[PDB]
Amino acid sequence: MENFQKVEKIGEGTYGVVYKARNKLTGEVVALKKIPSTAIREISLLKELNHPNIVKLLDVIHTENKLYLVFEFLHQDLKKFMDASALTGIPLPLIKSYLFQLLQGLAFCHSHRVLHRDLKPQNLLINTEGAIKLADFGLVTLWYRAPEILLGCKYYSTAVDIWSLGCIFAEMVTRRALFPGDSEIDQLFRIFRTLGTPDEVVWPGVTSMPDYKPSFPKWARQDFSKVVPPLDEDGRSLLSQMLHYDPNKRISAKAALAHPFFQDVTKPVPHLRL
Ligand SMILES: C[C@@]1(O)/C(=C2/C(=O)Nc3ccc(S(=O)(=O)N4CCC(O)CC4)cc32)Nc2ccccc21
Repeated sequence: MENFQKVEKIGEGTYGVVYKARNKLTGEVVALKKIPSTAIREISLLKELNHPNIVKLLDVIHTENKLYLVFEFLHQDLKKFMDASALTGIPLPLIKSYLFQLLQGLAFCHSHRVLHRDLKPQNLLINTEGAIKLADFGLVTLWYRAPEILLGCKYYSTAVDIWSLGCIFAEMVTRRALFPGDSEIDQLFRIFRTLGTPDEVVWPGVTSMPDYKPSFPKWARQDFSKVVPPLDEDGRSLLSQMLHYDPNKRISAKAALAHPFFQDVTKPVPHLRL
């Protein structure tokens, strides 16, 4: 801990306040987060989960009951990037690239049976080189929460990350959150008002979901042409497949990387204001 020099607070977090700090020894600029034997074993495992599209968990410093997560440092997050683009919007090639990289990150994690669980634009860090990385692998915002989690499912799968990335994908195209709920029922209902109240037809087993209510209003689905305009048919197809109620039928990241949409994928660089 005495190996670091906090240069300034750069954000916070459901766990802790993240600082920017240079390694007094190596000069290495990092993102210093200041946050249970299992909550140490688990977080140290991630240390071995290295992929280009996953922010690097350089180290973990549990000192004097104070936990510190020394992370690699990226200058900007997606939320502030999307904010800095609300007027023009992020170009489609950058949107495509990003989705593609995150999906490669997710594919890597998912292959290792590790889920993020809390995918948000603020956990997606970008750099001037054009990459995007999955920060803070999730150990107060429901906008991007998959419906199985809202319906009380306790053993939700990797498919939840996909739904979030779907919602995030939509938000980058639309410059507006897809399902901004202020409560869990409002979150669920907004999803309902768009994708149609789920039922045994489109989602076998939904009716047995812990928090499922036979009394849920019955909203009819709406076309994605109205959901994510002006996203082309390729993207809307991928989105709908990422936003499928039935988790089992929800497309995987691995499969998503092979969607015709990613045919013309490139690696454009953003124009960061640092
Ligand atoms: C997200 C971050 O705080 C940040 C971090 C970084 O470079 N590596 C990190 C690794 C993890 C997290 S976090 O996803 O654990 N976290 C804290 C910030 C919050 O808004 C979301 C959750 C923050 C950062 N750099 C910058 C720079 C400008 C905006 C936000 C940030």
